[PDB]
Amino acid sequence: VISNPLSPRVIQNIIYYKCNTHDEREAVIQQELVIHIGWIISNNPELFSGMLKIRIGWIIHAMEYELQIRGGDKPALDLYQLSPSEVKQLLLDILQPQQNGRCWLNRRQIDGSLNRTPTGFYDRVWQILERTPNGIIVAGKHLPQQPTLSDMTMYEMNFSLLVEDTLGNIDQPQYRQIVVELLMVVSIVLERNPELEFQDKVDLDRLVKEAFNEFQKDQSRLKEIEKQDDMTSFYNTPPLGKRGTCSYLTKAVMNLLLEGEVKPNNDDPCLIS
Amino acid sequence: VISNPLSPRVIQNIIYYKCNTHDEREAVIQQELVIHIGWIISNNPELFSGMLKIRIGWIIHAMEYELQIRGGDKPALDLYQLSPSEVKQLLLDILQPQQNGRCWLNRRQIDGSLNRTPTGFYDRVWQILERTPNGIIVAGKHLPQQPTLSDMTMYEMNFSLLVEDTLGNIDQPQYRQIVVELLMVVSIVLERNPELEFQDKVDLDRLVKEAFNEFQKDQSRLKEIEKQDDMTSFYNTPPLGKRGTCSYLTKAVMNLLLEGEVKPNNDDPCLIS
Ligand SMILES: C/C=C(\C)CC/C=C(\C)CCC=C(C)C
Ligand SMILES: C/C=C(\C)CC/C=C(\C)CCC=C(C)C
Repeated sequence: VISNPLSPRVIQNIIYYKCNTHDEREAVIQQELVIHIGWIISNNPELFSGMLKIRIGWIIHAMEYELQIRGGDKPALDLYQLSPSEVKQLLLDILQPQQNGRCWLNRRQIDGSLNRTPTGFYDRVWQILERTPNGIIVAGKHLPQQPTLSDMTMYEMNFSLLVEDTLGNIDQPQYRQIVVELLMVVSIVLERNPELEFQDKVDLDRLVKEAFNEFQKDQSRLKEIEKQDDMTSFYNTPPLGKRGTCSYLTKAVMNLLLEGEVKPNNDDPCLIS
Repeated sequence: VISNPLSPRVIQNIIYYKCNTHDEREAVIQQELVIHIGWIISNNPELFSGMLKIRIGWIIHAMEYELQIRGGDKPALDLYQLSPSEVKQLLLDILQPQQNGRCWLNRRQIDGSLNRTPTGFYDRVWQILERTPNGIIVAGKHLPQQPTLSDMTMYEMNFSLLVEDTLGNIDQPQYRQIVVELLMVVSIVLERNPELEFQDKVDLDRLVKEAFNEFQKDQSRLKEIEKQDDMTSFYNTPPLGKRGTCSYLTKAVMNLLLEGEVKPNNDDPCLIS
């Protein structure tokens, strides 16, 4: 993670020795994307908004996948054979605001791989941590309420990096988009409903597994798909729609929240105590 | 139902011939409560707020129950042996705002029997009918969206009477308090969450049965109570608390609402969508 300005010779060890030890063709492509992304950050800064940690390896992954989705049955072209400029247009195309059209499996793989976050994701994760006593555990990482709530403020950039570190261990990029969506749903449930508050630690993976398992069960009732622990169907389901991904997650979060005390709140005092 | 001013001689048929044909000792006690309630309405009008249809037979029932809860193991005194004034103090005591202390089975039996409604119950039932296309069915009655939405306005007194007629067939008074609570919960879920809207008719009895069955299952996991279809435990559970009645009902309503389209809403357009 180059978090601070570094020398050409330190940056070179990071690319040819410290990070890429399996394929060095990756270091040339990653060097190609830093040059392309750097001018894109300078002249078109907003093609990279909602991105705070630009994972060049993950952005290259989004590009290899875009070549496969674009490719169709015909074999996908090798990003490596593509010309420096063709690699820049692939990047510019993947960075383009995902529009109505692509499979929601492709939208998720690109957004998750680019690590794009809905606006206010970081502020919304603060609001989830403020109303959760024991913290959020995602992919074996844990944002505990303290020392973060005590040492940080809502819009602190340091927090955005802690949220990004917490979601660091999410290996699969489409899972990062579902975890980013559970967190966006948990923020709407918590904000829309001010009475509910988490008792134990929120395991974002378990809320996602529970949502997929409900989807698995409901889709099974439609047509009994026999693929198991394959979330491809779940990822393709649109976020909002008749039975979309956002329903399953809201349900899971609400079952967890409702298993705990409902604090009587004064903003809209109950008409029933 | 005496909805309009009537003569002493018409009121007399209503009490000794038309309504009480099984025990006429009931007509003397009901006559006793109209005299007591009538001065209470005149001088202390708010001991009867949240009450629009004063069911004297149901209010006498609340009083016979208060004598049993007050009685303890020792046999409950016969309301009929009680002196006219002792019957007025029993009434004044049952009408007193239920305070923190009594079993939530007793709070419910008194409130349900007095037909007390949380403030704005009637306005909140309009809001449930406005966002439910095919209406609410309770105890074999149905508040359909039309002709009521078309012919009535939110604060119309005519609507309060239609809501009270719909909840008319609820024989058991504690069930009326749970149905009044499901309706209060459905109003908080619908209001807090503006995107969710009911697809089919809301059967308030089915939402209550599904909440009791979840409670039955969870309490069974604690201690396996063998009483079946006995809602006494559910009624005693406090409305809001660690696992209270309001959680089960919110859950049931949310499962029904989330089984339908989530209308994308513009007040807080989706950030992750
Ligand atoms: C962009 C995402 C949303 C607009 C959230 C959709 C809302 C729900 C699935 C129900 C939320 C319910 C609560 C009680 C908070
Ligand atoms: C007097 C009653 C209440 C204060 C309602 C309690 C709230 C819930 C049980 C959760 C509601 C959730 C929504 C998304 C509307």
